[PDB]
Amino acid sequence: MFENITAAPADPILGLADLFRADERPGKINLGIGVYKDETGKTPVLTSVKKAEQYLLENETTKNYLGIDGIPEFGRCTQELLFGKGSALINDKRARTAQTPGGTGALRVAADFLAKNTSVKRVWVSNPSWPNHKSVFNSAGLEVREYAYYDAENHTLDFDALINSLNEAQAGDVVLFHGSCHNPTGIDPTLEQWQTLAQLSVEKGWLPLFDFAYQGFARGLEEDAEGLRAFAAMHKELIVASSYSKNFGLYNERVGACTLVAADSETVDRAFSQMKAAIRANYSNPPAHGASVVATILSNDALRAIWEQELTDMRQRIQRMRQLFVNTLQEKGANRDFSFIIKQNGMFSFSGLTKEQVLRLREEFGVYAVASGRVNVAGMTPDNMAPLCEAIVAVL
Amino acid sequence: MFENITAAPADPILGLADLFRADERPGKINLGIGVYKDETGKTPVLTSVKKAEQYLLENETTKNYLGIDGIPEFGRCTQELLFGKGSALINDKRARTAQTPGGTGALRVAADFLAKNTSVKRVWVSNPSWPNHKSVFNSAGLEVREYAYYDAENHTLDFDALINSLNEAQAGDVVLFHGSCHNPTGIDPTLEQWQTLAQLSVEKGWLPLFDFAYQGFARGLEEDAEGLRAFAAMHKELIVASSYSKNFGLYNERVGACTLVAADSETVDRAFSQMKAAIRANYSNPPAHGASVVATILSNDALRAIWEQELTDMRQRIQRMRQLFVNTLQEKGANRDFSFIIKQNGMFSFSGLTKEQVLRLREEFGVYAVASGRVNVAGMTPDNMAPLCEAIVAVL
Ligand SMILES: *Cc1c(COP(=O)(O)O)cnc(C)c1O
Ligand SMILES: *Cc1c(COP(=O)(O)O)cnc(C)c1O
Repeated sequence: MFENITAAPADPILGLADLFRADERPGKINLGIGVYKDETGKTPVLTSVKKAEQYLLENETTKNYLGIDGIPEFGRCTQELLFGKGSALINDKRARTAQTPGGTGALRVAADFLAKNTSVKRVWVSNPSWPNHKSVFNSAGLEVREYAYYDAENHTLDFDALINSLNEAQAGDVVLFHGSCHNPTGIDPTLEQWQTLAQLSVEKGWLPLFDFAYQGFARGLEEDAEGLRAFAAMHKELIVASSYSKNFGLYNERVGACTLVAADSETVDRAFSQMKAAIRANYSNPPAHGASVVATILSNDALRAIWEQELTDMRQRIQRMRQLFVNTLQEKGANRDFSFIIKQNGMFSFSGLTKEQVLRLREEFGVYAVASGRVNVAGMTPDNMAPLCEAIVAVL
Repeated sequence: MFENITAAPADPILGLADLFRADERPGKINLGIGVYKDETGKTPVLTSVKKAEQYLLENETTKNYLGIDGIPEFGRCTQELLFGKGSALINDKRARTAQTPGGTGALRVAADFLAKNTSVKRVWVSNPSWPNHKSVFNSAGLEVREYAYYDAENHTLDFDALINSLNEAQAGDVVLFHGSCHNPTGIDPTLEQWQTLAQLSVEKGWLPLFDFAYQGFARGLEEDAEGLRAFAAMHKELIVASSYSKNFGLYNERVGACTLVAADSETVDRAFSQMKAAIRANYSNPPAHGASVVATILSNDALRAIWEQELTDMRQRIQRMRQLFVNTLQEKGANRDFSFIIKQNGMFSFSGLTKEQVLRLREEFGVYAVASGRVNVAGMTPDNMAPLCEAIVAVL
């Protein structure tokens, strides 16, 4: 059977690694993958997680199976973090959440539930968007249509074109929104812009699917949730897939959740059982470690306070590197205004680079950026900040 | 969209929990789920894993993403544990393995790879078999046909009927074999019987898919692998899905692997990339914790020695409870020969009970067994062994 088999192509992001990693070149700079990197260029494990991990080590008595939906406590916390502390969705029992292996596994679990218990056959994903999106949905048999998003000339959210590609989306179709820190543009809708998409969506009969993979990285944990919350106030049904990989630095432990809100308790209970049936057929129940770490930190007021401070530092370091980037460029010799990257948020930014400029840095200079022209700012330090803006003014 | 939605039915195994758990009855006995239980009725975390876990805690420097296939070291070990220390499949580079979220996730990853890169459309699964099998494969779009297996009268492997249901399986179809400790019968083929299925399968053009979820629980770690190894000696292509949940007591951490052997290096490399593409579309990369625990124990000669001793004790306790069961029954008052359960292996056994006897114990007696008449012997202690055989001679 395997004699026919065609080789799979490169993952748009993860293929660059084996080129930096395997580049035997000395003075490199990575700037590719969306994994945070501190002042020293290390991706350390948070202090609050080290503390929750010795705690688990002292207290775990069994490795016995978690429920299909996982740790109850982890469920509750994800809900409060998302909908708010006194949220009516929580009070009316309209939300149900399942712990999943990553934000990607919550996306896929949403995919398989929709693709077999529902009308939907089409998912609208922005242009551009996180590459693996299309691939997850298509794997469920659904098809990916892409509304417009970004003004390649003004480096902003082309709102009009956004609305003007969305009306082609008919009712009972799913529209996918990045909750905060849009991957890869970093451009996010204003609150007014969300209050608008909220009504166009209620009026047009859409099913919103929020991808929350960076809560806390744009402005705050509550601020970054205002859009989802604006949509959750007027829709009776919506789903949200979230990830704790980047905001807790728990990347390789695979922790995320897929919450489903329905019109009421009876419906979300009944719809959740099918979501559960979907999980039981994929991976049987979720991995305990990274989830219990998150449940412990969030449940304990001493540990949680350290966690938010750590998140606040990661956020404040990226916010500082962005400014270091636009200034060093302005000093190294640039005939181009990169001030827009200062207005963008999260770990990523779309430089104004062509696929041939990206290739010119990577070859003649060893600096690595996805062909997309996307550079991870949380991978710039004050130390590498100089050979970086030198390479960029050379290629400009 | 969710107003239509039909409630999902009960999982054949996991629905009984909420009935024992939620049974407010006092003198209970569970006997349902396939999770080991020691002399005290506790599912403790192994000593060798507690030791590997403090080790990870002292040494982990980052929670950064694992490769799509996971921990290399974990890959190598799974191969040697399966194929053997000086195995030619390993030496010729014909094997490739991906770490997955459980044995169930290795089954599913096999499913999705086959269902989209291959000819196969049918999977042969024994009668009976682990319930979730059918459900995983059907989820991939494939269909489940079931060959015969068990002689409900002689409590053995009906070999002839086995062969006589298998010829209907045409070439390019997948036949699924339990490597050791057949769930739920506990009846396993002899080595001669495997050397026979090995040639019928090479002669008929089948694709073997081994489900290894209990290596070490029948006779040993190497002994329990003789069948797979007999098949791997004469087939050029085969896949095997294994789980470390029960044999390392790592249930809720989701650790298993999906190995793929092809005719040669070039083919397995090329076929593996597609397997990888399948993973990247499900859950992005695997969970690190439970896998690194397994890699550490197996890599270290001091830790490994404790691990095998622990496995040896679990194995020897079940082997003793089986004998306690046939003897206590023979003394409590039984007009039936249960000696067959002494000849069966692993955690499970098919009592000779009717769905109405199972229901009679569970109601009038609080003893819980799946309607299947399957009782987990690794859930019997010398303490509960008496009200157990009393209930069974009452219902007989
Ligand atoms: C990182 C990311 C995710 C999910 O990542 P997981 O590692 O699988 O949690 C989802 N969406 C976007 C835009 C992301 O950047
Ligand atoms: C337990 C089991 C598996 C896999 O279980 P995971 O918890 O997902 O590893 C596979 N096959 C059988 C027969 C089993 O009993």
